[PDB]
Amino acid sequence: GNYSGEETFEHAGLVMEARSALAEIYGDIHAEPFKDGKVTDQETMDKELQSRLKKSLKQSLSLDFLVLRESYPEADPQPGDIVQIKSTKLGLNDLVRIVQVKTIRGINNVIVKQDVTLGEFNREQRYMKKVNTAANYVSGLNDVNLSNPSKAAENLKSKVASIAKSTLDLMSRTDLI
Amino acid sequence: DIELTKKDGTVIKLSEYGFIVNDIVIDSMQINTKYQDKENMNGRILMGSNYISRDIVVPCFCKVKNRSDIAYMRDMLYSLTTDIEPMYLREIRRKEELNYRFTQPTSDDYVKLDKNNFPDYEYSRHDQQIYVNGKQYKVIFNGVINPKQKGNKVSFELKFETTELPYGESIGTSLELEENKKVGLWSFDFNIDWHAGGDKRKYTFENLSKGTVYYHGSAPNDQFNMYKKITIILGEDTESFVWNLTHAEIMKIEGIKLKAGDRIVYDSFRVYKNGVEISTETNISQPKFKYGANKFEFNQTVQKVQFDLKFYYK
Repeated sequence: GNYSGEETFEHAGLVMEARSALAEIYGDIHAEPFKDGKVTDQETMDKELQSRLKKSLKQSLSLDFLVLRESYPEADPQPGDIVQIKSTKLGLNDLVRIVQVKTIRGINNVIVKQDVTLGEFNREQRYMKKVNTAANYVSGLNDVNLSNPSKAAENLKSKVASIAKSTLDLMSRTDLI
Repeated sequence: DIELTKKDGTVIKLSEYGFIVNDIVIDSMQINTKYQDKENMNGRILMGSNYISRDIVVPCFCKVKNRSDIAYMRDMLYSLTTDIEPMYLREIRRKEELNYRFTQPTSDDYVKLDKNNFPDYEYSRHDQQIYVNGKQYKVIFNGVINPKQKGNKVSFELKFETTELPYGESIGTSLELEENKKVGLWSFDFNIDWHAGGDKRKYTFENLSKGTVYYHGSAPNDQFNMYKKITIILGEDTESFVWNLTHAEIMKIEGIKLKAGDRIVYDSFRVYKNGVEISTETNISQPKFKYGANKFEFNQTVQKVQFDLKFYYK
């Protein structure tokens, strides 16, 4: 992450590999490395890296919640709060945070049921956002031509290599003088 | 046993139309529950429970003088009853199983016969039937078949059903209770004191911070569809205006400035600041009369309160 913008792999710029604590029993795997980066210091290069690690062993708890009104009224769920769940016969007593909540309210603003998701919002919604991002990023463009695509990209890339060839010629011809 | 129907624009009763009835049976209200079962707990939570519909049933038959006429009569029945138009049904009973009375077989004091070939047991004025109760029902019809037993007798099985709210809407407001002008429409099913102008009849108070109300209706008037309608001359100027009530919620009117002599018409979930141009942004909360004592508490001694409502029953 500190190599200059024009190098792209001559791996200057704080080459390093880190790992988490659980690695030693699972072993050698690794994700897509932090290739893109213009960051100087090394303090960053460990924080962002371990964040890339710990974001990936994902746990989504899309439980269901059911409101008790006559009893336990002080549980209006709100997103971005801490909560202590505990399911017996599951192996679970830790505390987590809400990331999604879904209220309904018929009339007099009385709640009927709640739905919530914890930690990461879902596996589901991640897929769906991926799809919709693909489908909206596409159709916002104008270069797309479904009949033989890549003309718009290959025209560009070949133009790029051609101007690089012309630049090579210019370099030789200038170093001549 | 007449099954009166008040439609939007008319009044009808079957036995006037040659239509005797066997009886009327009125189901209770179908309680739709809303339970939720916890996964491994010997007990299920009540999310809610709620009245839905009061299905009425009325089998009525009819006799005529000739077989052809059956058709006409039947068509009349349909054209007279099967109305998606929400009607107001009123039940009728008799006070006695009437018999023919003693007479004299001396070529005199012979017996009468109705327009239909039946014996008129109703000799005196005080024989015929009565509106057994001062209430109605908002009602719609459901499918009927017409088996023709012998002769000119044919039966029908009307299956009526409640329209909006499964309750026994009391006819007449609470002000007709106040001003004893309209007569009828007050049956002893409602435990009503005779002391007109006394407590538990009055819904017209003056110059009071707090007062008392007796809602004679067993069912609670929390639903807005009911004709609960209040109107108050506020008595004293103010910038905010709170009034509390029991068997209901607190009510505020903040953020709008008022005046003393200005009046508020407080309709169900709705507020006319001065009769029009509704200013109903302030604390949308509707009041609820349950039964018996419904004590209210204002805050600055309104010079007048009075409110008409309708009594509902279960």
